[PDB]
Amino acid sequence: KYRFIDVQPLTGVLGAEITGVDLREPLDDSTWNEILDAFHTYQVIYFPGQAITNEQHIAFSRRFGPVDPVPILKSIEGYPEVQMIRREANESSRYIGDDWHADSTFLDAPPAAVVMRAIEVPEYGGDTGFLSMYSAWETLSPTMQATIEGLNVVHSATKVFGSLYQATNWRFSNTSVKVMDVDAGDRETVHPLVVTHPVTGRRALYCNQVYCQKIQGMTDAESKSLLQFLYEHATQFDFTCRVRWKKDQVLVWDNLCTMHRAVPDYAGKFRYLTRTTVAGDKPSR
Amino acid sequence: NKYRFIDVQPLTGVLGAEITGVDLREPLDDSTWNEILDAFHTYQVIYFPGQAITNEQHIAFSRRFGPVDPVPILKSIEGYPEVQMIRREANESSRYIGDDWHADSTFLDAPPAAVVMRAIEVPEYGGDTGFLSMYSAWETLSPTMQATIEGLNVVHSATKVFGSLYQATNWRFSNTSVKVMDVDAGDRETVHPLVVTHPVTGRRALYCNQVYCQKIQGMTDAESKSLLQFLYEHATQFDFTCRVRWKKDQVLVWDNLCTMHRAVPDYAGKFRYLTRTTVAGDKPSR
Amino acid sequence: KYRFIDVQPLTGVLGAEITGVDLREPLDDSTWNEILDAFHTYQVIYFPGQAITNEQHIAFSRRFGPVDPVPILKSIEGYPEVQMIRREANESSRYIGDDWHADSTFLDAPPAAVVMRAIEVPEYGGDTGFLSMYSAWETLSPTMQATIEGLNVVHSATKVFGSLYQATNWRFSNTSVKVMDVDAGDRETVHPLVVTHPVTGRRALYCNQVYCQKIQGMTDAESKSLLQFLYEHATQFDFTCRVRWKKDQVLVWDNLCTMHRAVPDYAGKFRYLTRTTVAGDKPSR
Amino acid sequence: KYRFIDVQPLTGVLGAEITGVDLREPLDDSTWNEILDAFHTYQVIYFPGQAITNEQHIAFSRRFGPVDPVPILKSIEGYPEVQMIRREANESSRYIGDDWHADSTFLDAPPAAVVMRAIEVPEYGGDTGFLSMYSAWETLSPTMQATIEGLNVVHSATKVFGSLYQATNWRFSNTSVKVMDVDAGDRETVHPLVVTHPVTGRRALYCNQVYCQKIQGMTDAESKSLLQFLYEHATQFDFTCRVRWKKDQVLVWDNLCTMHRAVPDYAGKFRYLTRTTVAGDKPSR
Ligand SMILES: O=C(O)COc1ccc(Cl)cc1Cl
Ligand SMILES: O=C(O)COc1ccc(Cl)cc1Cl
Ligand SMILES: O=C(O)CCC(=O)C(=O)O
Ligand SMILES: O=C(O)CCC(=O)C(=O)O
Ligand SMILES: O=C(O)CCC(=O)C(=O)O
Ligand SMILES: O=C(O)CCC(=O)C(=O)O
Ligand SMILES: [Co+2]
Ligand SMILES: [Co+2]
Repeated sequence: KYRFIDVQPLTGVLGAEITGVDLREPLDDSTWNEILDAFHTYQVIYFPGQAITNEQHIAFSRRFGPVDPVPILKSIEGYPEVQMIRREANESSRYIGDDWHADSTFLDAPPAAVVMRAIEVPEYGGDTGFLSMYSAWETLSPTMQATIEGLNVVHSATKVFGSLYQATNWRFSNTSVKVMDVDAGDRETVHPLVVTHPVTGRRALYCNQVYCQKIQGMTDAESKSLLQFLYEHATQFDFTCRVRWKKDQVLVWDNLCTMHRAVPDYAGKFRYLTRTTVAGDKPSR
Repeated sequence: NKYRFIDVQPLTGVLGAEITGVDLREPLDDSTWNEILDAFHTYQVIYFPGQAITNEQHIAFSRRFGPVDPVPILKSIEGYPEVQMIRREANESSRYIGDDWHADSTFLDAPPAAVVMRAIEVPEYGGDTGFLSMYSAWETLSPTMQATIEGLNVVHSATKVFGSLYQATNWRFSNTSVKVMDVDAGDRETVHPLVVTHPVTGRRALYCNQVYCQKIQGMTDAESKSLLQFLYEHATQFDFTCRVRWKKDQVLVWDNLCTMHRAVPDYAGKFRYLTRTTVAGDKPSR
Repeated sequence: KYRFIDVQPLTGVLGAEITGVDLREPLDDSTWNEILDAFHTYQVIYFPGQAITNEQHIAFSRRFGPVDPVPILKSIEGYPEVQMIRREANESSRYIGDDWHADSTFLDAPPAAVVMRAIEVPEYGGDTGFLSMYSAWETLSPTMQATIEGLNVVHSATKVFGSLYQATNWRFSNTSVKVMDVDAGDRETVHPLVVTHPVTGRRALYCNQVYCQKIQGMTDAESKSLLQFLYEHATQFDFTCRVRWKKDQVLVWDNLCTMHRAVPDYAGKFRYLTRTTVAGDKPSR
Repeated sequence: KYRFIDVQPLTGVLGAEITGVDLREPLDDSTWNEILDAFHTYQVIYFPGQAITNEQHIAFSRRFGPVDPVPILKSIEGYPEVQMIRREANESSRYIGDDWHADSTFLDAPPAAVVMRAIEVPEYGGDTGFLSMYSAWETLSPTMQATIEGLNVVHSATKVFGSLYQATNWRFSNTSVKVMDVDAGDRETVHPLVVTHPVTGRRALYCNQVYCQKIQGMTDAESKSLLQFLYEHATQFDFTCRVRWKKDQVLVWDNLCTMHRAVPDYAGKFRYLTRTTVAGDKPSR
């Protein structure tokens, strides 16, 4: 099918390695257009073997949308737009992204994508998981969809940098996390439980254990029952895929219909990636 | 309280009331029966102590709310097919009858609207019967949640009392009050809403039970399980319940649409005997 | 059976009415031995129609053990040993005894029994619930018992007057609750999961949602799964009974093997009972 | 580390690719000692690019142990020791291995390993999951371990070809499933919950929702809760890995310390593998 790029899917649910196009070089319109169609079709896409410069890097995210850095992550020197996912060899500190989630939904308008580029990865370990919230919502019964179709959910960063994160035990290392503000993190914002992708118009579920605190207008007692069920349902194995990282590998994931998570199976070893973050609109029903 | 011909004393702040000042051997005058009924629709369960009536007065009294309609699995006595047993020998390992919360025979397409029981031989202490109001079950939910589930229907079926899941269990029921009901009558499915309105009251309730409710219509076994388990957790709080204590010839009527009930099994070794008719009801609607 | 007192049990599981004894005038010893003997068999005991004085009251509790008032609750004018469980006819704030519990299990040595006296109670409503943790534990499979037999549980008063309590909604209105110390509130203390009664030597389960924070030495995830089960199992309806309050009814419950809770089925009304507390030694397996 | 074989691990938890040895030609002892030693460290091992015969296949497993075909699976013409994993492109009815499990544990001694060969697999789709029940066990608290250490569990083929399968909603397809004996299926068996692997002497948790009915000695309520916790815990994402199948790739997995499952994302596509099953001893604590 695809003509200007060679597209090799990873599973029957999400993901594809794309090859036969050099991201060091400016992309013509028919090449990049297919790149987009894949991303909107395969949700995560990665390009192995791309020795790009941080400038070519920022340039590529710019095609999807404006660079909108995430609050939390420290920038690389010189490029405020380029942020680290760096973890030193001396470990024992919370891993970033230890659980399934989408990135920073506590914003009123959270990112639409983010592109990661592997600098130094360990020979084995420190994979990254990805799962499809198209598949999450689509495997529900209509009766269930029609029941939960209308509900909205209250997100908040209190857990990752708010009140509850201040009254707990350990922290993140300061190698990729900025000192945050206790109240700006603890800030609420409301998103639907079921979002419509702006481009695909296909419907996905929208919730995660990192930021979703409760359903708007529900007693905690219900909200927990119901969100605990979705987390159970949406994080089945049959929905995921698993990216393995090799130097100069570059990846783009859709931050609205895919959740991701980092696997902490590399203690003792060094692991460094970089990532720009592309902006999005208020998530819409 | 505000009552003419009857002395009516509640049991809790939620449901239940004692009725006194009337002989149920004595066909009630009309000014009396109207005041009795107003309670039975506000206190949901009501009981009369001591009334040493008969199976001819007994059947007469159920007949006033509605027709005598025996329930399938139970047995009626020598001479009276209309009066059905709640009998347990002082030695029965056999399963207890009604030992989880339920409304009676909701797998019927139009399940009963009330039922009247009479203490024949009850122990002094032991064998109480519990009740909770599913109005208050539903009322204590957030509007948002009511808003979410008001439209769902639930598929009831007796496949647990006399269908496949009961035909392949362990201990069976006590064959004292259980008749040979069969496999196909049990496994038979039937659908009533999740949320019901009382015909007489215009109040909204809730309608589900761990004995007969199988799944939410149109939901995956895994969805239906989470949501129904949540609702039971919630409708069987202690705050919604009350507990009746039985003294021989205590005669009692419960509403089998806005209340659940269950038989507390604290008496094995004892003999415990009640009789019960079963006034018939309508199909229950949203 | 009982010769000096009239004993009419309430259920087959636990609970009993005692009659045929005048609690205003000192009890002869054979009468008090049968009183206690019932208290130890039936766990909860009530004496209806006992028009007693605050002095006969304290003297009656001192036959169970030295009177040590509980923190939190207010003492009556003139008697420090008598405590209020008073509620005005304005139902602004949260109820006392709202969920199943035993009294102050966060103490290192919590109360052994406590005696309540109905001052003025509503016509219908304002019940108190009771359940037997002998019955909880004896209904576990022998196999199950040996699994948990050895476990310990970390109790704490936070949620009632610690850091987690001063954080969320309502307070208790101070018509019977005193201002507490958060450092004693967050204070932790460790008891068995299965306690052997001092006097009867029968074993009871020992855990409650008000005070139990976690199983000693378990992961938050493990401990949560496990306490959830026991609370589900131990608060079945079949194990409970329901005492209905009438003026001058005097009640004694074993605060070691019975859990209790108070019903808010009396909103709008006025309900006032008073209560002394008999002390016990640290619970032992 | 490794000298006669090239061992490239797959995650930091379990899994390894083996290269630098031709499995068509007999193993010398120095080479085989390393192969086995790899199998025992990494639990799942696979070799890419091995165009072997049903005979070299069978020859290779006997090096692990005697081959005793698994009940259920249809064998290929000419080699009853070789069993099919075939699914035609006309595929709806239940997939084989749809959930996490160890293979046929209702036996009194379930296989210790099994070796699989990709005959013709789809370009993408139908990957196979693997998770380490060492890690299941290893991540429990010491306290928790001592609690569940002692228990035994009743496994049964009721669910796959026993009593309840003969009266459910849907069925299997006979391209690789045989007509099974109904009571032979309903036949029970008891294994420890925590097994000590013969060779490695490491301990693993041993339970799976496909075959485990209940814990010996517990009430349906107890047994139901406890395994639901253990299934939740042992099937975290962080414990798994994912093998992607490519033609003539040969895989060996340890059937006592790993569970596996088949991913049903190849609908419409054609997938065929072959597998011998190596025998084991009664599983021991
Ligand atoms: O950077 C982001 O958008 C948020 O990432 C996270 C997700 C889960 C957890 Cl537990 C912690 C972190 Cl920092
Ligand atoms: O005596 C104690 O410290 C324990 O008493 C209580 C426990 C729980 C609640 Cl909700 C209210 C009260 Cl008074
Ligand atoms: O370390 C990784 O795999 C990515 C960290 C992550 O998930 C994130 O960027 O939010
Ligand atoms: O209380 C009882 O024992 C009987 C109640 C019951 O289960 C029924 O009549 O169906
Ligand atoms: O208010 C009641 O009836 C009892 C409440 C309670 O649990 C207590 O005072 O310890
Ligand atoms: O196709 C697969 O992944 C294997 C099927 C399976 O589960 C088994 O071998 O038992
Ligand atoms: Co009933
Ligand atoms: Co298998």
